[PDB]
Amino acid sequence: GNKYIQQTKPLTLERTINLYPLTNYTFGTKEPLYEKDSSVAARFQRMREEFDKIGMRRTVEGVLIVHEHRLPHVLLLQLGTTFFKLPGGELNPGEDEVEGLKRLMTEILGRLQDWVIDDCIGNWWRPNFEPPQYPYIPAHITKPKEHKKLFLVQLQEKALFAVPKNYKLVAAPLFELYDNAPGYGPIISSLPQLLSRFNFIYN
Amino acid sequence: GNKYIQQTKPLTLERTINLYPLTNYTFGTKEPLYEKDSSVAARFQRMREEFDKIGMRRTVEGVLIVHEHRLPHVLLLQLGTTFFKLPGGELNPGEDEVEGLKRLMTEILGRLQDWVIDDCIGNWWRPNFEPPQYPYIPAHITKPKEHKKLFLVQLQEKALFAVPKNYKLVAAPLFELYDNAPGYGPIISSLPQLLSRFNFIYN
Repeated sequence: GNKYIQQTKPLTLERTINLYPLTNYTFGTKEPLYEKDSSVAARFQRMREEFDKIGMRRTVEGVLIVHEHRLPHVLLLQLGTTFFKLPGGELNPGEDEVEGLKRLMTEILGRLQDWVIDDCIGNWWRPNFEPPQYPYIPAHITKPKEHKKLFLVQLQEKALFAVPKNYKLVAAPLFELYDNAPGYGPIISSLPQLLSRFNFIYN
Repeated sequence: GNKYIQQTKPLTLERTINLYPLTNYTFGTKEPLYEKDSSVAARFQRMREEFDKIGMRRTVEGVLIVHEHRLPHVLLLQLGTTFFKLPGGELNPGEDEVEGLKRLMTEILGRLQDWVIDDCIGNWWRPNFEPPQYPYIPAHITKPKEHKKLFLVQLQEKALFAVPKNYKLVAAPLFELYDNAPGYGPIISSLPQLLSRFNFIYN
């Protein structure tokens, strides 16, 4: 006649994430961090070169979320009038995805901080040495040139970031990103969709 | 000196889903299932009426995935030249989300079948009694008129569906849906993005 107390619903079905006020975070400056490639031409030339040497490029990026007045905002790094990027970068050959993201996160925003990364939110592939990227591997494409993996990085209640001088740390509300590929690209603009399944607790 | 065998990585970090060939599925016909609303006007009129009586409309939809030549395809129901929908519908007041989806799935595609639903893939809200929907609750909107929740429904190796005569069961490849809101709407067209985090095993 005994009955078992039910277990918390699977995290795959209901995933709760705690968000904190924008005012809980601050930043201090650090020396500028220049882009590895000076132009679009140099960018794809380096991609072609490395592809022959080490294979497909493996990129990882973190999505840090905060809120203001119960509205989720994604932290972005502004490098130009219309150039925004997520914190992250290229993994080294054989390097573990999550450990690599933690290394890259510390390099870009690190003050000792221990990043919490327990959720994969998406994947994007670049089939050719061209700008187009897709959220799936195109048919008949057995050698994508780049694979980008996005992770949700949970922030602590309060945090201090160290931002390179040439970057501006901004908090972008979802309504600013949604259907705004012209302003943020295909990856950042679809973050609202990718974050919709999360049950955010607005602290 | 003992060492603990490591546990399988969290399902939040790496979620594996088994897919099966398109040829593993078949369908048989059943009596036609007419739409509850005959026009756009009647649709929003009914939404307004029910909103005053029972509150926000709660819709649930299932995303069934199969594959052909290692390419994910989403099952859709075609009702018109350019009208496609996901299987699902409106939940009854107080009804549990997953149990409701299972009921709706059986009503629309049911042959005894036991649907496996362990993953939420997204949420969409309709702020007003108008067509626009968003993957987040707009700022200053405390009473959305409709809340649509999408779930990933895992199929068995083989299955037989019973499809209403006025519907055509189709398998849409991701490349057909991606960035094709004109052809499928904002929800179905962003399924490629929403499914990118899954590690599909192509059986």
